[PDB]
Amino acid sequence: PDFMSFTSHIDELYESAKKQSGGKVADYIPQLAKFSPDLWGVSVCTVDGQRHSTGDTKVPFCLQSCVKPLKYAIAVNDLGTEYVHRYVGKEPSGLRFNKLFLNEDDKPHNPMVNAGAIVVTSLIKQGVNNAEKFDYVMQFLNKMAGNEYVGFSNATFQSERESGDRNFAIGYYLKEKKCFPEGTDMVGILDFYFQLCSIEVTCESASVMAATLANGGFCPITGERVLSPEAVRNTLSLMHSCGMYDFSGQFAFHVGLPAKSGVAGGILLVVPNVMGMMCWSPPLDKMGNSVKGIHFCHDLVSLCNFHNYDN
Amino acid sequence: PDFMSFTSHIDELYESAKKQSGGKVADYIPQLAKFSPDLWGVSVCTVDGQRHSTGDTKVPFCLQSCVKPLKYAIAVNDLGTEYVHRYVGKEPSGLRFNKLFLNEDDKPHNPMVNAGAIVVTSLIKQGVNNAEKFDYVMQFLNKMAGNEYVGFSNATFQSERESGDRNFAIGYYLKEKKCFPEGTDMVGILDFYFQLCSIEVTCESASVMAATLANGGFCPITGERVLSPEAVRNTLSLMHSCGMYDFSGQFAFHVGLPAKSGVAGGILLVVPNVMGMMCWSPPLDKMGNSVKGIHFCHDLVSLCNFHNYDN
Amino acid sequence: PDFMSFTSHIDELYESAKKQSGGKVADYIPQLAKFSPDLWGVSVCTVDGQRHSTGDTKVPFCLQSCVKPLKYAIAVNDLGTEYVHRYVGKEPSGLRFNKLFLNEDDKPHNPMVNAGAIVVTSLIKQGVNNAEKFDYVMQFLNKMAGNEYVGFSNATFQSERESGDRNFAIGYYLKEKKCFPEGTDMVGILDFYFQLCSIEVTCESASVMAATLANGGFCPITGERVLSPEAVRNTLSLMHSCGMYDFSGQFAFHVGLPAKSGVAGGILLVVPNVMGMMCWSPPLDKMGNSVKGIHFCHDLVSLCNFHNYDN
Amino acid sequence: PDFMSFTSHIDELYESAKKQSGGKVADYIPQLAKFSPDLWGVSVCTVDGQRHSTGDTKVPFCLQSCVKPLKYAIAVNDLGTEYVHRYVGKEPSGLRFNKLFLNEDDKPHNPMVNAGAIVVTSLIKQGVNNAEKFDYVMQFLNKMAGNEYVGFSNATFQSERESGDRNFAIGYYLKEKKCFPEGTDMVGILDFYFQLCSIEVTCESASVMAATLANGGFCPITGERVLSPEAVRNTLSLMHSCGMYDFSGQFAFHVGLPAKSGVAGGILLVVPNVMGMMCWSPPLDKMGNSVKGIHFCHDLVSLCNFHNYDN
Ligand SMILES: CO[C@H](C(=O)Nc1nnc(N[C@@H]2CCN(c3cccnn3)C2)s1)c1ccccc1
Ligand SMILES: CO[C@H](C(=O)Nc1nnc(N[C@@H]2CCN(c3cccnn3)C2)s1)c1ccccc1
Repeated sequence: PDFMSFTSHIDELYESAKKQSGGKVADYIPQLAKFSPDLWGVSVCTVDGQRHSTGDTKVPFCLQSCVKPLKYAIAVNDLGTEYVHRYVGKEPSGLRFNKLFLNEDDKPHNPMVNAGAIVVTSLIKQGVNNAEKFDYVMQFLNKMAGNEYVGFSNATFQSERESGDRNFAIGYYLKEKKCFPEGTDMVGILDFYFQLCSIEVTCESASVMAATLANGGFCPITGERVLSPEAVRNTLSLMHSCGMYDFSGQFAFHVGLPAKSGVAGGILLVVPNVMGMMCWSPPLDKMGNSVKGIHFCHDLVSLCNFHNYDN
Repeated sequence: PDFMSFTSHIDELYESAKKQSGGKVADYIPQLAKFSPDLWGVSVCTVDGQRHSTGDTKVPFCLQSCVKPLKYAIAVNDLGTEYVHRYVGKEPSGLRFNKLFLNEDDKPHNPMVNAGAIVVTSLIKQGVNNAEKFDYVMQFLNKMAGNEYVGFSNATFQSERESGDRNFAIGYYLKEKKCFPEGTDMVGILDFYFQLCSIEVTCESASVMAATLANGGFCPITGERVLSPEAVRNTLSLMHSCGMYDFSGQFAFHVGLPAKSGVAGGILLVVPNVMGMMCWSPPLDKMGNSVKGIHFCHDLVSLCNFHNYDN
Repeated sequence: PDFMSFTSHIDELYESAKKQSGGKVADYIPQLAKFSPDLWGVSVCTVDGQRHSTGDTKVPFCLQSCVKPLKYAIAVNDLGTEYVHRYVGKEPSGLRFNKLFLNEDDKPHNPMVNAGAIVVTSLIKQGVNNAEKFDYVMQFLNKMAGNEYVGFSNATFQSERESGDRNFAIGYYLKEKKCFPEGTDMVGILDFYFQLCSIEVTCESASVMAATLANGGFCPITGERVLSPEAVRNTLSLMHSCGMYDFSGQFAFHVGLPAKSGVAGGILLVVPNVMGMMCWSPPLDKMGNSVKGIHFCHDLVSLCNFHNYDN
Repeated sequence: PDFMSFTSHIDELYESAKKQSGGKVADYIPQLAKFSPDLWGVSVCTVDGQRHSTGDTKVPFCLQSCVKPLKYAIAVNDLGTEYVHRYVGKEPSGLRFNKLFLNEDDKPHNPMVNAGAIVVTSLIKQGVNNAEKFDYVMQFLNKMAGNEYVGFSNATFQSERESGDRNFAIGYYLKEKKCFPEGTDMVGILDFYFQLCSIEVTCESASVMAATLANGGFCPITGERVLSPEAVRNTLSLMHSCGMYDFSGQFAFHVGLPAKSGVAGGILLVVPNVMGMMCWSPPLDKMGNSVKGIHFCHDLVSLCNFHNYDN
């Protein structure tokens, strides 16, 4: 409504979350361990195109799991809900089944878990080599960001692949259970998966991608239709219930917004018909979510009444 | 917007769902088995007070599990979110842990499962006898329905109590795990629980209760504040993710509205800032939800674009 | 072989286990908490009738779970293997399913877990009242002990019943799943169960009961046939794999003898065609087994080569 | 005792089991599918060296899972109980955890499951290449069989490796959880594993290997010490509780002998201080055990009273 006054509250919330110094920076690969715990950035892009940034918003970092809802949207956009959900489920697994790769029907629980993102990766642009598949997804992310920063980290790619024994275990398990479409080169799909995890954004460019999802699939800084209404609706439902790892249920109850976190410390946040946001702070909590970002999200809903069922 | 034209679409959807004759009427007690499979009613109450009914909308039936979100709302209204959630969790259990009474922290998964509703019943109006507790809840349901039909089935009460061995197993298990507030007479709480399950409504009176939840806790036919905004928001989040038994996840994805089903064939449905509805048809599917009601809900969201993340 | 020299090794092992002061005396009821941690007794009865005792062997204590294999033997003796195993399974549950009352077929895992012992109690001497059922089992235990000390603790009975909420949860759960024979008064079976748990023995009398199982069902101090060969064989197989709570698998691997522990600190031990033993020391470890008794059993197999697969 | 008369009962039991035509020959690789359902052989080797064969006892088939207890014995023989069980557990998993690769302590449940056999394979003769490791195990199996038929199927090896996606998923999962000794080439260990599964025996040569285990680790046809008493005792305990897949618990209760089945239809059976046996019939039941072999084992214990706890 009054954008100038709203940005002052964003700056206040940014400053309050800055004092929250807890957490541990992810250190399983040296490309994540490198990062300073003090980096903290918040970028907002409204559905009308209004922008606002505070902090470290032009420093590139990997999307990691923040790419999961984006490639799911691309798959539904090109293939439809029915085809995509023959290979992947549509609900959270719960704390009891959080270590199992598949559900009762031999399908990955949802697109937001590793097994589900690996199957979704196998459905995109079938029939062409990995170079063409990667270019096709980059072309799509550039439209979602309004041609803003979309890069690639080769160091992260080489490190994820050399140390991803758990993902290779998922790959061979999905192959044994017939989870992939026929004629899938599983090892090549894992390569394409590690490449998508290694795509780099800034808070500024990623907030535009979140504002595309908040604006019914239309990029707000170009006015271009990028995703179908069906792809956007399905991505937002699954971000609301499955996007914050084992904290998804607490986040749906207290925050009630579609969001997705990554191991780099990013939280892609969507406020439907209002704005898109990207919070980034490398230190993660026990659940794997950014400590500063989680604090910021709780304060944002309390102050601005953005929760789905807020009156 | 144009109420007259909207009711014609409700009548069309009612007629389309009427042809769906599948399902089985619940028969574990004779009071549920009695019911005709052909009974089918739909009542709408908007947040402005506009009413519309089609079918068997003045035939009383028991709320059964449809009372779970209502007593949860009363508990949060009187005690607050923090106190209530020391005893009960706030998320779905999943298909893996659908037979366990408690979660990792020795708490019932959420207020929408039997163990959770039993603990919530133990928190309401503590310190008084069951007659006063029952009157207090009836007084609250009468305000939610705008003084419309709220009755009681003694036959259902006596039958639920004489055959509820599973609920008695939950009661003793919660007592062993220290799930109740100190000085709780567990057997007396089970009695109060069977009584609340036996409360009778019509489609007409129950649609007013659903419209109270759709209107920020204000009854639309009286203008009286019945529930606090905090109680309404929490009830709607848990109805969205836990309200349709093992179908909750499919319903959140395809329908995306807060709803709650019961073994009598009722589906209490909320469309925030628009209306409240009660669908009722005794035959249930394998998941325990009304066959006609589930069909009606899917058609309603497709036609009127009421899904949470619909643009 | 040379009994005099063998008793000197028993006295040495007794003295070595005496130095092992770890553990905690069970304190859930005051009748168990009363007990001194320093009480330690070992009694041996060979299949030929040779006796030897060291320590506190004439102090009465409750059998508790040590009665589970004894009532199972009585059930198989009177009804046969086929009838008994229509109601109860015949294998360990494992660490994953150690909190579930039933297995995949809606049956208790084995007679050595609480749910299984409750179902076995429901099969003994059906058609008569609890006073006659109790007398019938006492008559049987007196034959197993060669008319040596078999008493009853009323204080333990009243305390087990007043605080056994977990057993009442099992009782109502088994009733819901149709686990009992038709026309079973479940509450009366729980009463009979608490009574059997409260039967008192000494190390001396209990070693005779273990020597009856070691001697093919013939009491070694009377020569009387008490149990059928089929009842003895089935009891010994289930004591070998299910008798030491969550330590059953480690005990089968390192000790390899049929044994059964109880919360009073007793370990009923059988060495087939050699002898029966009862070790008793109130302090229990994290698994619920007597610390001194477990130490003694490990030393006994190492020294005398009694393990099933020892050459 | 009277060998001539005993062989007549073996011939009678062979003839009775021959009429049991149920089951399905394993068909996941063409090398198993090839096999006739009518092949049925029984070979006996006593601890004194007495031999007897009936049926198809000189037709070679792969050991498959029948090699699991043999390589476990070799590992304990060379490294001891303590070192081996730092990497692998010592008990059955149960029906609830029959699809999980690891137990509560991030270790494979026991050496008789695929994950456990893969870890055991990683412990044998470390520091040398796969050709030397394979020769070392062949040298050991030749001593166990008294220099009787021990071959190799290259076709089975190439087929197991090309289609073993589940074993590759186990391999990468064990690598992620740090289950192998440091500096393990996991892919090379999987190769060595597929090679050991492809070793070929006849009923005659395999009954000598089972008689080595029945004779305290001394080969009965040569008198040579092959395995240590500790290796034999540990192998027999784990064959008794974990050797017949999901039927292990029913087999321990009804048969009570150490045994191990394989997908080729073989059942390696040990009667301690009496004899070793190998039953072979390609058609398997739902549990994966040979239909004729299971029938034969039940008849053998009933007739000759060989059950561990038989008087
Ligand atoms: C399907 O048949 C059984 C099955 O469901 N048996 C059950 N036995 N007891 C049950 N419920 C208890 C009541 C309280 N329960 C807990 C425990 C811990 C925490 N909260 N609650 C346990 S369910 C099964 C399926 C699959 C795998 C193994 C077993
Ligand atoms: C906590 O330590 C273990 C534990 O988690 N062990 C695991 N072993 N293997 C695992 N993952 C496999 C990969 C594919 N898996 C399936 C199976 C079936 C369906 N989908 N996926 C199985 S997890 C444990 C905890 C609690 C109780 C028992 C065991």
